[PDB]
Amino acid sequence: NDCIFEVKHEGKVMGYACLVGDKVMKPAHVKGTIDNADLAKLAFKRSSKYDLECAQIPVHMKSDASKFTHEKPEGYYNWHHGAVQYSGGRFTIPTGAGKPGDSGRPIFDNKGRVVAIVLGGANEGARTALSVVTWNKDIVTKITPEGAEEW
Amino acid sequence: NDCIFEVKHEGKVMGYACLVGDKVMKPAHVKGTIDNADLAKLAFKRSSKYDLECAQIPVHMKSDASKFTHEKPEGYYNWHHGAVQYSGGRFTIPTGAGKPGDSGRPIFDNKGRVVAIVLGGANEGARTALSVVTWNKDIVTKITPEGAEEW
Amino acid sequence: SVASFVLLSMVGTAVGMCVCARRRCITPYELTPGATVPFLLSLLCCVRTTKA
Repeated sequence: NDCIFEVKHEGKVMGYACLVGDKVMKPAHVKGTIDNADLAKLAFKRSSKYDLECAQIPVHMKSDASKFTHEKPEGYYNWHHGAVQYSGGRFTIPTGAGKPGDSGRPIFDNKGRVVAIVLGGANEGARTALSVVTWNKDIVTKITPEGAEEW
Repeated sequence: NDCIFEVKHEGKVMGYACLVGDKVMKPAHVKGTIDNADLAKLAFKRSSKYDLECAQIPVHMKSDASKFTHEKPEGYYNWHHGAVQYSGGRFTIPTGAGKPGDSGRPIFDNKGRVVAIVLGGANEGARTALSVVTWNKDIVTKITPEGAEEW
Repeated sequence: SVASFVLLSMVGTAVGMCVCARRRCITPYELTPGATVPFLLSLLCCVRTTKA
């Protein structure tokens, strides 16, 4: 646990599902079992257009929390499978670093703050762009390269 | 391939045709067909009084596309026949480094991000200035002094 | 009696737009962090008006 949190359901690892402050996300295409099975007894909220189901973190994960940001730099960011070249409003990974089953992985910055959450990819050959949802100072926006797929 | 993306027909090179980000360009001031016929099937939009041509890209090669920055600091930039002296809001070169038929050389700075696409030349002697298309605040413009010898 | 039913349907559509507006009230700020209604729960007063 550098910053490592999970999601897995019925014998297939559904990627990750993390905690941002008071929020536990779930990407709306992920269905099933939480990595922390005390969290499945809480009501989620569906945003199919924004592709999420959100839930309110109780008090007993206050010491388990993690930090995020609202600002956006330009450049390169670390994540668990490697690097992301974010340029021009586009997140790009080396081809094959993602896969279907990498769903709900966060992206943390060069400081550790959660900057976005993955939803899927879109291959451009030598790299592969990334369809995500971020926040942009008081709103979320679904930032999506077209032709996306469920990862 | 530095940034070599070209337009060719029947044996003659009619300059370049690049995919910059969202865009495939074709210089509609010069006739011909595509270089590589995998994109020959795609649509094209012609301009009438500004004489460019557009195509919406398929994603499967978009990693090879270049990046833009639509602002202009002074100095010296890179292009297919070397450096180019950009000063005074104006692009300059010695006489002969561009010939008529060099329509579309993509200009980029000392880290290689695209700022201008060249159309024609002009001179009263030795200092050829390059009539181009330009951008400002991510809007297109077409800049050409009078008496420009057309490529 | 069916005029009574039609007006009951009309206020059913009134609570229908109310509940669709409530879900669309939370679609900006489900738990989208920053955790703030800048003026929306103070003026609009949509639902759960006890957040700062």
